[PDB]
Amino acid sequence: MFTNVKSTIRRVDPEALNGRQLLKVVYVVLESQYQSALSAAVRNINRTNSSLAIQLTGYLIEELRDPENYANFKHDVSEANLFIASLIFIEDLADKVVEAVTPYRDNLDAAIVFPSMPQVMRLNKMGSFSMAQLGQSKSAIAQFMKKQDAMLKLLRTLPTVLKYLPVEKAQDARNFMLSFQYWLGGSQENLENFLLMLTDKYVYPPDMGIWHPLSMQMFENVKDYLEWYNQRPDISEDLKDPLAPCIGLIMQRTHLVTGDDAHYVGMVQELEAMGARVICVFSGGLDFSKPV
Amino acid sequence: NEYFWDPLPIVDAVVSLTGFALVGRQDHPRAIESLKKLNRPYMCALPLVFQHPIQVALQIAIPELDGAIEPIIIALQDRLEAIAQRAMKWANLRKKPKLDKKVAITVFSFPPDTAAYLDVFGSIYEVMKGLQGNGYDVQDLPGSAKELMEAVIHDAQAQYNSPELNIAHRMSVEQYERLTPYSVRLEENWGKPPGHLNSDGQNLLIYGKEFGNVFIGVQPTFSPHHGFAAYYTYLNHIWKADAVLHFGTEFGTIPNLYYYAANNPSEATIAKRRGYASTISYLTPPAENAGLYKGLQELNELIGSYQTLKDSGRGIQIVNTIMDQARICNLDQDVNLPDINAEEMDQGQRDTIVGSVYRKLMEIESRLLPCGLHVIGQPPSAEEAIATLVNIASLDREDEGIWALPTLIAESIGRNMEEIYRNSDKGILADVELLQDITLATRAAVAALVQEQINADGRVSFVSKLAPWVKSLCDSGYPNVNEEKLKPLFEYLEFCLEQVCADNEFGGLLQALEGEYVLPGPGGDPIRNPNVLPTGKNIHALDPQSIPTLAAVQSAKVVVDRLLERQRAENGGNYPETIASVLWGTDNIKTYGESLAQIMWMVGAKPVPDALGRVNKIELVPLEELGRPRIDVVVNCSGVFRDLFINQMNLLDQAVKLAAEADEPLEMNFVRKHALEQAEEMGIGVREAATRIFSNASGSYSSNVNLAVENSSWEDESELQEMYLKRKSFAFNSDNPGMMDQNRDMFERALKTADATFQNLDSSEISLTDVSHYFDSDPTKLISTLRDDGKAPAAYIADTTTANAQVRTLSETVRLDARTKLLNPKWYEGMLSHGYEGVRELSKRLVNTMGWSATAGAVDNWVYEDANSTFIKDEEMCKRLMDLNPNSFRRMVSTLLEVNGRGYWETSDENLERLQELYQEVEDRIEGV
Repeated sequence: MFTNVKSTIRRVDPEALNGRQLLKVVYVVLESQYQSALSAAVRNINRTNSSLAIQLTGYLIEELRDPENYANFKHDVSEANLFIASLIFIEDLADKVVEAVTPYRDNLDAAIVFPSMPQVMRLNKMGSFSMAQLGQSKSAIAQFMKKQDAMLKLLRTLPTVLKYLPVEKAQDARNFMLSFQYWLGGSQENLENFLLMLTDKYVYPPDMGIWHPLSMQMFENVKDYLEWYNQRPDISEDLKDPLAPCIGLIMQRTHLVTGDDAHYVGMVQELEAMGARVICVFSGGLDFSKPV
Repeated sequence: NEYFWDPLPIVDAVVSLTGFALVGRQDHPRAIESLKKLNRPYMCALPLVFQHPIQVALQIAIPELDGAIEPIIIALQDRLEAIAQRAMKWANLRKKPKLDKKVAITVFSFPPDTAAYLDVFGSIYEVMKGLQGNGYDVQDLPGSAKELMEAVIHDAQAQYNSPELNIAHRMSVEQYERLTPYSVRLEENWGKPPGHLNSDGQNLLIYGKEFGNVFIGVQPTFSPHHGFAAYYTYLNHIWKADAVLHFGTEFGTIPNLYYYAANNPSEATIAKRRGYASTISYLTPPAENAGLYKGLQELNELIGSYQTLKDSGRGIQIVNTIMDQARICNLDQDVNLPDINAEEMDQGQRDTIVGSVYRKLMEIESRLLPCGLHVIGQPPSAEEAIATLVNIASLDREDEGIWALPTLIAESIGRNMEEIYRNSDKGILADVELLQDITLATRAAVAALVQEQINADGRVSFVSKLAPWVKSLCDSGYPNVNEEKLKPLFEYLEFCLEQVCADNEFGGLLQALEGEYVLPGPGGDPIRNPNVLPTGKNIHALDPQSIPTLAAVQSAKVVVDRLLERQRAENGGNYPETIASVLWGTDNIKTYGESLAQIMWMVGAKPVPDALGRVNKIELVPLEELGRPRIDVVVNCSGVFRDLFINQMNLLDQAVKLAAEADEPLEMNFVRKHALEQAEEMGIGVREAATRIFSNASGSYSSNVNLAVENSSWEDESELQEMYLKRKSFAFNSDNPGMMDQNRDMFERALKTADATFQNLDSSEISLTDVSHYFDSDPTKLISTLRDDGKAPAAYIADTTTANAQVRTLSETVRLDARTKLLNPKWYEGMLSHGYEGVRELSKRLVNTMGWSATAGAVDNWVYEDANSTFIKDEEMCKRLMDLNPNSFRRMVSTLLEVNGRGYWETSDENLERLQELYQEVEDRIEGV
C-alpha cells in the first residue's frame, strides 16, 4: 500500500457515449498494475477517440470469493464483447470463472486468457484460434503452466505453430501472439493498442527499416538490430556466429502496420529453425533498392 | 524549395493548409532556414477550421514555432474569404511601392485614466524616422517625441487649456452605418449612433494625426461602442492602411503587426490567435540592481560597522541600534526581531539577528529590475548590460555545458553554493557575508570582461579567446577558480553581451512591411534563456507537450518541500489539507513547467514523457516516495493558461482523481479525505467530487476583479468575491474535455477547505504590483468568507527567478515590490526621467497595490503612508508630477483617497485634506472650470 499505489475503482464507464459504439470488457487478474493500466488505457480511449467508447468491469481474482462480487461478474460476462484473464492460479475460483464464461463462449467476440491453470486457458477463443490449435506444442505449454518465464515460453512457441495452420487460422493465432506481446509490454499505450486491435479485428470492422516478429520496435540500422539479435536468449549461439547462413527477406510495411503478417512470421521461424540468421527489411515506398 | 522557385521566388506569400510543422519529431531549424531563403509571409490555417479542444491547442502551437501568421481564429464563405483577403493584403505589401505604402500606428489609453515598459511616443518617433530613412512618404515629421505627442494630444500636460485629442476625421452616421455593416449589432446597449463616446452630437470622432502615408491613431477607450468600431472603419475603408502596427499594452483583412515585450510570450501568443497578429519582440529596459536608499542605506552602514566593533570588543550596543533602525524600516515584519536587548543575548544569536536583517537588505539591494522605459530601436550600451550579464552568469547550464561563475568561486573554497544559499536563508552571519562577498566578486569579474571589450573597440571578434577576469577574481580573493571552466563561461557571456546590444528591432518591422518573412524565436526571460535574445523576432511560446522537463519537476519538489516547511512552522507543525494555487502560461513557458509541476507534486504525481519526449501521461507516486500525505489542491488556471496548456489541465485533473480513488488511509491522502466527504454531501461519486481544476468559461479571461478595481466601480469585497465565484468556477473534466460546465457548488466546497493560497512570481519586471493579473486571480479573502471558521488562509508567493529559490509570504512579496519599485528613488526617478509616461508607471504600481488591499489585505499601512510622503507631501515632487502628467497624477490622488475611503489606509486628517484639494486642483486643469 505504502510502496504500491492501488485503486478502489474496479469499473470505468465512458462519461457520455454520444455517437460512438460501446465495447464491453470484463477482466480477472492478480496484478494491481495491469488493473490500473487497463483503467488508464480505457479512460484515455473514452476521452480522445470519437467513434469508440469502452466500459471496463473487473475483479482481482480473490474478490470473486464473496457472492456480492461473483454475481455482478457473471452478469458482466453475459453482456461482454471481450473477456480477459491473466495469472489465475487458485483451483477454487478458476472453476467459478469457467462456469461463468463457458455459456457465453459464442456470445464473446473474443476471450483472452494469459498464463492461468489449464481449465481457464481453454476459455481462449480468438476467431478460429483456441489452445486446441497449438499443433503438438499444446502438450508442452499446458504442463509448464500447471507448474514471467511462463509468459515468454508461450510467446516464443506461437510462431512455431503458424506453419501447421491454414492462413486465416494462422492470422488468428498471430493476432493472439500480438495481443500477448502488447500485454507483456504492459504500458498504457500497449494496452490501448491491445483493445483497438481486438475491437478492429473481432468486434467492429518509419519509411523503411528492419523488423523481427519478437521485437516490439522496428530498427533503422543494422548495428541496433544485430546488438538486439545477439542478446536474444531464445536462439542457439549458432545463429549469432557471423559464419551462420544469413537470409534477407523483403516485405511491405503495409502488412507490418496492419498486423496481417502471419506468413511473414512463419517464414522467419522456418529459417531460424533451420539455423539461419534473418534480416527482414520493409519499405512503405516502391523502391526496395533503398533498404537492400 | 522545388516549386516556389525556378534563381528567384515566384510566390509573394505561402498559405499552409497542412496544419503541421513544415518539416516533421518536428524540425524547426531546417524549416526556418527554408522559409528565410524564400523570405515571404508564412501563413498557416489548421484543417480543423474546415470541419476536440486539446488537439486544437497541441496543433496550433507547432506552426507558431515556424513563424506562421494565422488568418483564422454554416457556409465555407467566411473562412475561405478571410484566408484569401489576408493573403492578398500580405502579397500587396510586396506589389505596392514604398512611397505609396500607408502605415497606420495605433495607440491605446492616451490620455491614461501589461508590464509593457514602453516609452510609446518615444518609440513611435524612432519608427517614423526609420520609415523616412527608408523612403516611405512621412510628411512634417516633428522635432522630437514630445512634439509628436503635442501633435496628437494638444496641451497633454494641461499648462494652458484642457488636454484634448487632435480630431483626424469627423464621421457622419451616414458613412459609419454604410461602411460598418455590423453597426446595428452594437446598437443593443450603445443605442443609435453616434452615442455619448467619441461624439460631437452628429458625427463619430476618429482621433489621431496624418503625417503623409503614416497615420498615428488613438483609441482612448473600448460589445465595443460605435467610436471603437468607427476607428477601425476609418483605417480599413477610408484612410485605407496597408499595414497597422499596435503596441502590446484588449479582445479587418490588412496585416496586423504588434511590438510585444520579448518577456511576454503568453499574451503575444494570444494576439497571434485572436487578432491575426505577427508579434515582433522588443527588449525590456536593461535591468539595474534596485540598490539601498534613506533608512535602508543607513542600516547597511550600521551593519558594515558590526564586524569592526567586534574587533574592539564593544560589539553589543550596535546590535541594539541595528535592531532599532531595522524597526524604523519596518523590516520587523520580514525578520523576527524579538523585544530583547543585545546584552541579554549570547554571541550566537546576536550574529543571527544581524545575518537575518542583512540577508533581507541584500535581497532588496541585489533585486534585478528595470528602472525606466524602452524606446524601440534604442538598445542598451555595454555598461547598462553588465547587471543583466551578472545574473546570466549566475545560473548553471547543462545544455550549454557551463557552470554559474558563483558555483566555481564557491567550489574554489570547497563549498557547495546550495549550502550557502540555505545558510544565508537561516541568517547565519558568516554565510550572509560569504554570499555578499561572492556576489561582489561575480559583479566585478563580469564588469572586467565588459570593460575589456569596450576598449578592444571591435578589433578582435571575441575578446574572451585571447586575462582581466582572472585578475578581478584574484583581486576579490579567489585565486584557485578552475580556468578550464572559466574559458567557455566568458565565451558565452561575451556572446550574450552582443545579443543584448543587438539593434534588430526596427529591422523586424521593415521585413514585415516589405512583405518578407520575420525570423521566429522563443519568448521568455532573457536571463534564464538568452536565446530570447536578440530581439526583433516573431516570438512564439513552446510545444505544450514539451513540459514539464525533468529539471522543472526536480525544482518543483524543492519549492513544494519549502512551501510545506514554512506552512507547518506557522501552524503548530500540521501540513495544510488544501492549497489553492493560480497557474499562468507566462512563468511555465519561462521555467519549462515548474509551477505546473509543483501542483503535480502536491497530490504525489509525476508526468510520464513517452518514447518521443512528449508529456501526455501522468501517474501517482507511492506514499513511500512522497514521504508525506497527498495535499488537496484548488487550481485557478488563467484563461491564457487554458488557451495554451489545456493539455496540462487534462493531466492535473487526471492526477487529482487518481489521488481521490487511491486505496490509502484518509490521514495520508487529503484529496481522498475531502472527496469522500464532498461526494456524500453532494450525493455523487468520489471521482466527480474530486473536481479541482478550474478556469474562466471557454472564450473568457480574468475574474473581472482587475476591471472593478481599475474603475473604482464596486461597493464592498462581497461584490468582487461574488463575480469571482460566477466567472472562475468553470470546471475542467478529463473524462469529458469538451464540456467545461460551471460548477460553483464544487468551487465553493473546495475553496472552503483551503489553508493557503499560492502563486509563482513571473519575473522581477512582471512582479505583483507591475500588472493587475495576480490580484485579479487571488482567492485569499474569498476563502476567509467561505470558511465556516472565517480564518484567512496564509498567502505564499514562490520566486525561482535567480539560483536562490525563495518562498515568500504575499506580504513579504508586496513589501519587496514597494521597497524596490514605487518607494525606491532609483525606480521612480528612472521612470520620471522619461516625463509624461513616467507618471503612468508610478500610478500603475499604486493602483495594483490597492488591488492587493481588496483581494488579500496583504498591504502594510506604511506603504500607502510613504507613497503619500514621497509623492504628495513633498510640494516639489507633487507640483512636478502634476505639471508632468495631470491624468496619471489625478489617478495617483484618487488611489490614495480611495484606499483611505475604503478602510485600507489610516493617516492624518491633514494628509486627506491636501489630497482632496489636489484632486480638485487637477480636475480643474483637465476638465476646465
